[PDB]
Amino acid sequence: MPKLVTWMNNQRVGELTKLANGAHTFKYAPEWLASRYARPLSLSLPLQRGNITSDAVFNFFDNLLPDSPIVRDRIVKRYHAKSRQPFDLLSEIGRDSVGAVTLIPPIMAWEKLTEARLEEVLTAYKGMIDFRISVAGAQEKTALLRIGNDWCIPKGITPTTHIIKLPIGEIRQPNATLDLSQSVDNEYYCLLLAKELGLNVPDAEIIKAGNVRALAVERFDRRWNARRTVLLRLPQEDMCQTFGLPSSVKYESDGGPGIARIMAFLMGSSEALKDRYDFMKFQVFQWLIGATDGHAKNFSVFIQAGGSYRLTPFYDIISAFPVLGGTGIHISDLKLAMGLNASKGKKTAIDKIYPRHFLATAKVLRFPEVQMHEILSDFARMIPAALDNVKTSLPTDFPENVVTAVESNVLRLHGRLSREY
Ligand SMILES: Nc1ncnc2[nH]cnc12
Repeated sequence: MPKLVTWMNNQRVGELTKLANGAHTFKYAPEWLASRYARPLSLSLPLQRGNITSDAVFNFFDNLLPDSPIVRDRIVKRYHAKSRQPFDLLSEIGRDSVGAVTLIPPIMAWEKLTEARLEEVLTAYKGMIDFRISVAGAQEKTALLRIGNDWCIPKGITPTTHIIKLPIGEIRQPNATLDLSQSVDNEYYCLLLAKELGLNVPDAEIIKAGNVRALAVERFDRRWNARRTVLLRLPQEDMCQTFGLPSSVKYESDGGPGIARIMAFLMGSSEALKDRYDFMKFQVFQWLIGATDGHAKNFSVFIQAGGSYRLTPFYDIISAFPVLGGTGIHISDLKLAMGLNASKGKKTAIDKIYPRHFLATAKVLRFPEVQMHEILSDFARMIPAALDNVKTSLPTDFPENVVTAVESNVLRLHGRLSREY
């Protein structure tokens, strides 16, 4: 299989190919391995000489594309590719993927979009199909460059600064109707509550183009230089990749990594203490806001010079509370993607989970009890105000049902905190 030079911003990293036998390989650029400021494209693909044939090569690149066959078919369609295989895919849109793995078979420009043209691109992304927000597996992610107060499409190899998500819509199941038509407002809101609570998350703005409302989340794998002259891409990978696992096992119930393996893995981070504290805090947070899709691919690390790594901010944060009620799901069905320790097993029922459960997990993970307590205690006295602040800071066209669905359910859980801290 032909080549596609792998680039990290403006540096040649290596080359990728494939074989007709069904195998895949990658090779590092000798001058890359010779630089003192070199670093592996993936922790699962250690810096080395000679092509790499391990499955980690395919998995890494295969984790760069949506794990949904439905979604891939669309891409393979509007782009015409041999098949759904990574290469054919990345050989078309690998110019602005996740991280800094720019692929290509002289720039610094873009193209502003009219409000009419903006609504044109967004609409380009959008029957009858263990609850998970991404069950429809029919949500195509896109990106756009934001210059000032305008939305533009990067021109050339120019990077994007925002990840764009359109409404998931209502999912029709045989015995249930999942109302995720307000997933944009959901995440927007959830990202504000997370920030207000001191969590490391990106900022997000709701795009208004025509009658379609979308979510624009700043990419933390990008960064403007001091003179706003160049927009740099930053190396990054998710837990599946770093562990050399396929996206098919991102969930723990499917054999994927849980809280234990990641916490242990973070002990080798350049910010071990901080990263373990933050990760653990996000678990309590997910529980509080009813975030059920905290799978392995929902956590990533920044690859730094020398092969050192550290936790990246948290992302794709969506509450399941808004989907509660009527013909939808019920609290009793809300389960964390990564279970906690139980008296004689695991706890995943957000409804049957209390402070004691998090404290029990910390102890076994060797996470300072005094820290777990501080996390529980900190939410106990900040949640009440946090909610109101977020609210009194929301637009006027923001749906009450969403805030009510989240706030109430949040205060309902937060009660178990105050009555202990
Ligand atoms: N905001 C973000 N920044 C970088 N990578 C992302 N992946 C998903 N959301 C992201």
